[PDB]
Amino acid sequence: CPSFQRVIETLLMDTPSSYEAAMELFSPDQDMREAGAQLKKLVDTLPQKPRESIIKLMEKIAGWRPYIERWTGRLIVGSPSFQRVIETLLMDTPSSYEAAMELFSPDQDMREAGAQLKKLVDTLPQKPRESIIKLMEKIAQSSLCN
Amino acid sequence: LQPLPPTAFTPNGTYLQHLARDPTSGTLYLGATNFLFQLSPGLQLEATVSTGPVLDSRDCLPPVMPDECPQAQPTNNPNQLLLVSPGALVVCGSVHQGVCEQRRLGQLEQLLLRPERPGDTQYVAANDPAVSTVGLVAQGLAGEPLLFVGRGYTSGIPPITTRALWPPDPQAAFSYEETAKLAVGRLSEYSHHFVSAFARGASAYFLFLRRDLQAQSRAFRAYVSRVCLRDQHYYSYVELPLACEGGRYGLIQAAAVATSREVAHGEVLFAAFSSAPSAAAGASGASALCAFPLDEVDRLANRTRDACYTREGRAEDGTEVAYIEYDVNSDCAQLPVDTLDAYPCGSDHTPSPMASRVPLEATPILEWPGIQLTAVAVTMEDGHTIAFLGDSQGQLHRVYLGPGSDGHPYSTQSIQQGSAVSRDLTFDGTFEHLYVMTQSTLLKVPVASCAQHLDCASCLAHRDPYCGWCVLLGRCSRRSECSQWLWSFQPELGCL
Ligand SMILES: *[C@@H]1O[C@H](CO)[C@@H](O)[C@H](O)[C@H]1NC(C)=O
Repeated sequence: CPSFQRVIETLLMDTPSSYEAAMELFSPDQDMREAGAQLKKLVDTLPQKPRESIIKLMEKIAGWRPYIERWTGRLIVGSPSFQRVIETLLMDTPSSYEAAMELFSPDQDMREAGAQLKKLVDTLPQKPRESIIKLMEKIAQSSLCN
Repeated sequence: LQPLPPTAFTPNGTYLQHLARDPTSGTLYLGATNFLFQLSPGLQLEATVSTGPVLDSRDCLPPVMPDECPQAQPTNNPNQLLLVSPGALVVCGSVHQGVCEQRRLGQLEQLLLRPERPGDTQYVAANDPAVSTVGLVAQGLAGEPLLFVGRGYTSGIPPITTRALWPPDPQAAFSYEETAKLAVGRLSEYSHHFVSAFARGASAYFLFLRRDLQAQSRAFRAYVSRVCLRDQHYYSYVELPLACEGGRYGLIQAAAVATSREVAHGEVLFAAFSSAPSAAAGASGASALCAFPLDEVDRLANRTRDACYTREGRAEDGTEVAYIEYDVNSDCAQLPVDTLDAYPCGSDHTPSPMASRVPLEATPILEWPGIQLTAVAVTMEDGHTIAFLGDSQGQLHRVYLGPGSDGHPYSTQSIQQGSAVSRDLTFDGTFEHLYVMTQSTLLKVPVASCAQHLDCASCLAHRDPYCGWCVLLGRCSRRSECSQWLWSFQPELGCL
């Protein structure tokens, strides 16, 4: 989904304007905008090579189809693997985020890079992380990717 | 591959319109032309009631009297509304301007409540069998049962009304009060067509088509609307457009939440849509199943209410997302943030009736061309969500909605070829059967039939998420019957 990946290109190595504009096209909420801004400031503090290695991880991950999760009755639009990366990064332990990365066979560089992101994301408060989740769910049902 | 249903009920000389199940007893109630039937869970008759035909004319008001209405002739009475309530069956025909009545659960032949001289606030259902009527039973702030009614336009009765089932004066039954209505100016032009009504939490929800007179297209469009389940005005009423693959499948047809032993009413609405008010018939048509979490419906409606009350219909970025619908003299306001908590369901000074410019969007879980879905039920087996979908050609499709699926049905069965499946599809108590209804018959269909494969190999070849090979028993069964079980859908092992 090109228009989602330049949301990712601009998050990790481009200006907050280009990031905010890559996000805006998905018609985000306002909860999603402040939380998207808080994340961008943390992604800014990362040195370049971490981000460059993150982009390769992020885009190596990059299939979407809606299903209903077993036992829970939950609607997921994405893949179980992608959902796992999403929730462990934003709502679970560093160790569980780590194991979700190992699904996509990263090298040592993407590992240590993603571990810094997770360390960083964990400084956000609870509700912004939750908004970033509702934001990625928004992206998948967007009639952009389909 | 599915056997013939084991149990059928087919009324001689009449057509079927609606099915209602009493969950306390499991008793089924059937509304047919000139008939009401009471059925055991094995589809054997307990009671039959004649509701017609009656001396009638749409130009006359009931009581219809020969010397007073000379052009009245015998008129067949197809059933327009059939609902179980805490102490009664609610029954509305299409004759006599859609007046209703209440009958004793378990003793259908016993009339409990029927106004003798109904007035014009008691004409409930569409008095045209072509036009659709939907309803919802719920309790008011004092525990008194209420009837929500969604009534399409007939060739001037509010499209949505909240009517009292047990008013203290029995003659007032089924009437709505002055404000317990959605006041719509141009009924004929909006041309509501109602598909379903359902309650969840503190709200009542309606699914319908109507012309989008506000936009340039004035095209028929799918909506969900929400009203506070006890706000007996329509202060809280808010409409949301519904998009399935962005409106490619424009016409909502049927919808259900998951129902099973594990949950009686799930949180995810599964709606069937068709491309285009009727769907394109035959190969040209196509259908989709779109899932909407009800929590997403509620967030969009909340945001719409919040924008209209406190930001003159604007979202946080200043964009125009909410407005007043149906040409009602009312505008989005800039009320104090305080009023959101003071008036969660609004008041007489809050904007009304509200609507979203922003649609609720969903991606199809299945796109099926050449199929016109008309019926949706959803259940759960061993944690798997399975959809049962009926179509216009009298076919019942079973579909796995879990991860890894690609939307193809794992079984299709012919029920009554060419006859639409009724959207009043519903399960029995144990979720072992589906009650499938067409205009001709009521069939009791087993959700699966694993026992028909006596050998491991055939058990596993005929993939069906209900079924698997029970090694110690040497049967093809549901997991729950296997006191080591090879799931036919994804088998841990083989037969050798
Ligand atoms: C919607 O608003 C109501 C009342 O303001 C609140 O009770 C409910 O939790 C809200 N639901 C969502 C999904 O925001």
